[PDB]
Amino acid sequence: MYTFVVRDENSSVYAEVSRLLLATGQWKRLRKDNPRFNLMLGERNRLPFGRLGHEPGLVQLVNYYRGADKLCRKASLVKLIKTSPELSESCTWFPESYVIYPTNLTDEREVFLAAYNRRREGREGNVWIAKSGILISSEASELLDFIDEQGQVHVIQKYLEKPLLLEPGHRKFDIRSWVLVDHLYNIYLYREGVLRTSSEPYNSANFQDKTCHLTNHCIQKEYSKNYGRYEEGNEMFFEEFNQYLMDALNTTLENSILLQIKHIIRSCLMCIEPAISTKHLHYQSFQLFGFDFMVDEELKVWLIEVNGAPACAQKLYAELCQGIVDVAISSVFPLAPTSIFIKLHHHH
Amino acid sequence: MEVIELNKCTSGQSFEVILKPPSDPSLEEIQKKLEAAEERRKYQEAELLKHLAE
Amino acid sequence: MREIVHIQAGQCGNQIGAKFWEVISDEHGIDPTGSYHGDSDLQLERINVYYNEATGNKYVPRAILVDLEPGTMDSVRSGPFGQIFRPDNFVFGQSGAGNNWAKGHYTEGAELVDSVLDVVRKESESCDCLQGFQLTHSLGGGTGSGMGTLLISKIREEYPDRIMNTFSVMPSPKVSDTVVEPYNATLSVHQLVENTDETYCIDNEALYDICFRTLKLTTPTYGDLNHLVSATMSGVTTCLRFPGQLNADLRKLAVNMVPFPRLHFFMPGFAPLTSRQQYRALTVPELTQQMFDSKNMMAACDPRHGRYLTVAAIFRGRMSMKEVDEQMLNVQNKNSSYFVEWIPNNVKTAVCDIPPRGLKMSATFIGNSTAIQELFKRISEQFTAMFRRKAFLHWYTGEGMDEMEFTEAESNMNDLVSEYQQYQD
Amino acid sequence: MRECISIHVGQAGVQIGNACWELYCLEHGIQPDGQMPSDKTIGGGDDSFNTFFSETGAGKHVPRAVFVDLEPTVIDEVRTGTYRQLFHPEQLITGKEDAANNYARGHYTIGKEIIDLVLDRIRKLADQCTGLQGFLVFHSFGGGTGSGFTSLLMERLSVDYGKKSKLEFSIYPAPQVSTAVVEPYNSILTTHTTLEHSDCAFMVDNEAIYDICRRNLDIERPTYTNLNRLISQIVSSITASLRFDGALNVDLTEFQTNLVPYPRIHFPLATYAPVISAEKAYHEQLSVAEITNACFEPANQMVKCDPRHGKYMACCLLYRGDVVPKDVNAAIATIKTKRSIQFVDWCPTGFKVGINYQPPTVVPGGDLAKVQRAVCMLSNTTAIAEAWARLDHKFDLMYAKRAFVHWYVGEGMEEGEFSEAREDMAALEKDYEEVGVD
Ligand SMILES: Nc1nc2c(ncn2[C@@H]2O[C@H](COP(=O)(O)OP(=O)(O)OP(=O)(O)O)[C@@H](O)[C@H]2O)c(=O)[nH]1
Ligand SMILES: Nc1ncnc2c1ncn2[C@@H]1O[C@H](COP(=O)(O)OP(=O)(O)CP(=O)(O)O)[C@@H](O)[C@H]1O
Ligand SMILES: Nc1nc2c(ncn2[C@@H]2O[C@H](COP(=O)(O)OP(=O)(O)O)[C@@H](O)[C@H]2O)c(=O)[nH]1
Ligand SMILES: CCC(=O)Nc1ccc(S(N)(=O)=O)cc1
Ligand SMILES: [Ca+2]
Ligand SMILES: [Ca+2]
Ligand SMILES: [Ca+2]
Ligand SMILES: [Mg+2]
Ligand SMILES: [Mg+2]
Ligand SMILES: [Mg+2]
Repeated sequence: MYTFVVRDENSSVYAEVSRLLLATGQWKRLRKDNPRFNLMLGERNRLPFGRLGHEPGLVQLVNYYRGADKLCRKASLVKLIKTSPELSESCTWFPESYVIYPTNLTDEREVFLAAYNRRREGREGNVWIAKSGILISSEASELLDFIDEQGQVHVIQKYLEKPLLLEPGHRKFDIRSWVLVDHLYNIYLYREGVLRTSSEPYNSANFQDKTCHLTNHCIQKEYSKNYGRYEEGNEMFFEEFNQYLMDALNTTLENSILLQIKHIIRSCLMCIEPAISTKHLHYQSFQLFGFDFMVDEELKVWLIEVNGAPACAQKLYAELCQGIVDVAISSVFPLAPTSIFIKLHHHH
Repeated sequence: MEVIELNKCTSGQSFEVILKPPSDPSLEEIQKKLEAAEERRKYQEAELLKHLAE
Repeated sequence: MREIVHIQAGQCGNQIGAKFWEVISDEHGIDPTGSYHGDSDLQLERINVYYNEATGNKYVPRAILVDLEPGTMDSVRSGPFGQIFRPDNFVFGQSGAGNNWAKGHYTEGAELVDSVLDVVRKESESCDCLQGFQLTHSLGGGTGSGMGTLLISKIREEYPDRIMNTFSVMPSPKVSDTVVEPYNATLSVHQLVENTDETYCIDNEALYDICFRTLKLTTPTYGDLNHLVSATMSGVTTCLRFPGQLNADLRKLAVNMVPFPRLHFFMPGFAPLTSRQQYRALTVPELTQQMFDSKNMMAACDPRHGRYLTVAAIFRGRMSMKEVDEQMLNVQNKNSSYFVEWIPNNVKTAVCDIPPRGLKMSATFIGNSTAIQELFKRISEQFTAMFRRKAFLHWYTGEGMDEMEFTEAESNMNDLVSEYQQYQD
Repeated sequence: MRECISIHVGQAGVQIGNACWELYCLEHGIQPDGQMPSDKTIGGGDDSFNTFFSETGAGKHVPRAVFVDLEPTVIDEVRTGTYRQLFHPEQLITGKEDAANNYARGHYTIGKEIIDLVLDRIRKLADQCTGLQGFLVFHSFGGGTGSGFTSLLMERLSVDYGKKSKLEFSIYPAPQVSTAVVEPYNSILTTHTTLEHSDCAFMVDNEAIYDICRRNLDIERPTYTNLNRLISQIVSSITASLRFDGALNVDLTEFQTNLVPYPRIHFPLATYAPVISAEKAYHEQLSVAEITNACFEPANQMVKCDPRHGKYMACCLLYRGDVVPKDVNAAIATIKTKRSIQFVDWCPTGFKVGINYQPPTVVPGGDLAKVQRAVCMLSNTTAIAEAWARLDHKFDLMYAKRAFVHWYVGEGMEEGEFSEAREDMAALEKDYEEVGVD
């Protein structure tokens, strides 16, 4: 009988995993403070990694990689890409970004203005986005003044002015990919992704109204008036999106987009593997990641950010959560297909 | 990757490699503490004997 | 040279105490005449803990036999190992106690207690470094219960910084001699709450059920019950009698088992308990599964009704100490709901190479469980069923006691129950 | 030449001390009778090994050591053991009854009545020293003597020997071999009262030594002898610079200068490699890069923790055997480009290296195999704070219910000393966090 604890009551994902584990009859849940556990579904912030792997006779496993925050933080990701030789500052799939600390607190203010003044002089598109509460503007004076009014670290990156627009609608969108990394640092990509689309026509002459520019599921469902028009919940899945790329663009999701996404996932996770791997550690880690991508009208994929505690599309909870139990939990704690994941081989 | 202060002798050598530059209670006070705890022990045993005498 | 002084009082106390010395004398190679005839140095390594060494290389137990009538001790003196006890250590009267706690504690017992303390003082003055005392007695009678607790009160006065340990037989209506046993047990329990550091609770009902259901003894006798007590007393004292480091000391045992001064009442357990299929080899998994099963427990309390504050396990014989740790960690990791989570690593395991007589290996269980409150609840209910009608009190008021003293003992034991209840949640 | 006095307190200290002096003797060619054929100066001399051994007219080399235990059974082994002839009776002190795993019993009740005797015996050793450096104190955290009496002895040493350095070798408690539930109490009580009196302390977590013995030495159920033979190899590596000719860590002061820039953070992590099974058919001898790289593996750290998620304040590499500086620097470069090594911004990113050409001495019949080269890395990492967190957590669990507190109050200790000691640890954990995390 395997034992586990639940220290994150808000995780819609592992709420289902906990439900599945108990459904097997071979997993028993303990109070969240019982140290005699095999598996920890740990909290988001300040997870006590230092107390894992010190229970005699218990192989302990946790659903978070210590140190993965370097990849799942706005400012952290920028610093990681610019400083890691594996990614280099010339990384071709990450928008030009800069770490900007508010003036009330290193900082890349002047470095940003240099690149900014260069674009302004060259007649090129000079629209940037600030985030950490987001502001889109073409004037550097507005972006910097917006961060100084706050009190947390922000990042300014180039705004993709030529995004791929779905038709009909002439609308923006992003792509969410779920990636599961097991204790052996195998990189599995869920075969099912979701396009979080904007139900509003993309308007390039007005960044004030951010309803057609931000594809967040909560924004379209709160400030958009065409929510759920073209697809239920502004969530087009790969089957539909693939058939679209064929009818309209005469290509496939695999060739035009999926190769770039698989390449980006590998590069990011392989980069930090020496820093977060639990191969020789007294405990074991695995984690689910939510990668967010952008597609421009040239069918080039850009990485937007990485989420360390992602949610899942309602339709895909059952399949994905079961996959988490098969490859991540039962792989270390077996029980008495056609895999739903795509293994991204690499050199450890 | 500099090597400084290399010292060598018959039974070994030692050196320093720099990769990157940077960016009580008195004797009296102890006796009091010890004698204070001894007094609290004596007091507790006196209450235990007082309890047994009753 | 950490000596322990043994005291056995009353009928039950002297009959169980006799069997105890019979068992461990064999385990240490001491024959009925006190001569050593063992074949292992481990037998003598810690022999001086329970035995004095006399001339001619004779080992004399450090035991004092006390009773208010001669009968039982005449049997011991004529028993198997009767000749091994120091003749001067027989302290007895002629009146008897008539199963009366007041007679043993206030009247008949008071007349004899000083002479018993003269022998105790004599044994202690010859100890290089006295650890403490261990008393065997029942709580349902008069001498072991009433005079036993009187002896403990007066020993704690003369040796206030030594450890007081007792094996206490709790009465049960299923194995009862008189109807006043709950009176005597309730009066003693209060004394034990105050003046002992460790008490092994032995319920005659559990001993009976084990003899009847598990051992398949049709008509159990006191002798059958005392066989279980012997084996248990040998198991819980192994840490003290042989080389080791886990426990191996009355005070160190107390520090690891008693998180609160009044909650020092232990449930002992033993394995195996086989009915005569007695030659079969017993594996480590089997030893562990049985040692934790309630049917192997001698307090007659269901552990699943409470929680273990601390646990001490002792495995005897040549076995895989690696395989012992695994099974132990398996029991804790398979029933962690029955262990308090505010005492980390509260389950300690000890190994001993010398197994009991006639067994390849065995396991003894010592638990400080909050379920023990069921035992005090039964006693309290039986006490109140009679005390509410003042039934049978004239036996006690005739010895100078007042009803108020009964009310106080009643409340004191109900407080003890309430104390266990708060730590169970 | 300046002398060093070793003090062994409690069972863990004494038994570990027995294994070290056994090793010291084999290393310096000293026999059980104290004779040393290679010492051509009979009855005296100021060689490096004289910092740990004095000499008599008859030519006996006597350790500068004191063994203290409140119970006589452990120290009786030393009196009749193989090296019974090394020590004279003045060096071995034993009481009649121990501290029962009770800090307050060792520090107050029993400590008060024996402290003056121990100091007198240490004073005798000091009077043979012409330039005493300080003391090396071996003890456990979890025992009542190792914890309680040690902190009392450290307080008095700071009084009787003000300007003398004091280093610790402390045994961190591990349940797989622990025999007491209250060891978290004792560990935290003894760290609080010793923190201001210890200039540098090397913590060894029994859990780590246990797992190394099972993993590398293939010992299914390690014993204290197995554990102590391995611990004395690490200890020997740390004290070798004081006993042999050299220029690094030549005196106890240099230990603080090189490993402890901040006073309270004086607990360097020890890492040792390689540990090869003697029963092995025959192992392939590892290179300088391979053993150096092993210093950054959690598997051979004296305390299991993740240095990848801390910041270094200092780093010493202590090599023994066939090693040349050219190979050390080459391996270090290779490790920098592969490992996550972050130094605090107010400290240089460097490595002090010491090399002793004599390879590790293995005890005949021991468990360790002879190797041609070995290394012990001493690094002051914030990552070792994981150990304080673990321990402070278990403390919080029991103290929230006052479980077992009556045993300490019963020995004259005030309950308020629990919270006072715990608050000090909370400030210690905060110090690490302020130095390591951004
Ligand atoms: N590595 C190692 N640890 C030991 C040894 N002896 C005891 N320990 C550890 O020390 C802790 C217990 O403290 P001890 O040193 O035995 O107790 P003590 O200092 O003698 O104090 P008291 O016996 O209570 O008077 C436990 O965590 C043991 O695992 C040893 O020889 N080697
Ligand atoms: N450089 C850029 N160019 C174009 N659009 C961008 C962009 N950066 C962000 N966006 C827009 O913002 C949205 C993503 O915002 P972001 O992910 O930074 O906020 P967030 O992290 O709170 C949402 P989540 O974490 O749930 O994916 C996308 O829908 C995208 O359209
Ligand atoms: N287990 C066991 N219990 C006994 C024995 N003799 C008496 N008892 C129990 O002890 C109680 C009677 O006390 P007893 O020892 O006979 O009275 P005392 O001589 O005045 O101390 C009753 O509960 C009996 O069941 C015995 O040999 N073994
Ligand atoms: C507590 C029980 C008790 O004292 N019983 C007892 C005592 C004396 C006598 S008599 N009548 O004097 O022989 C009869 C019974
Ligand atoms: Ca009379
Ligand atoms: Ca000399
Ligand atoms: Ca000082
Ligand atoms: Mg986000
Ligand atoms: Mg009777
Ligand atoms: Mg000891």
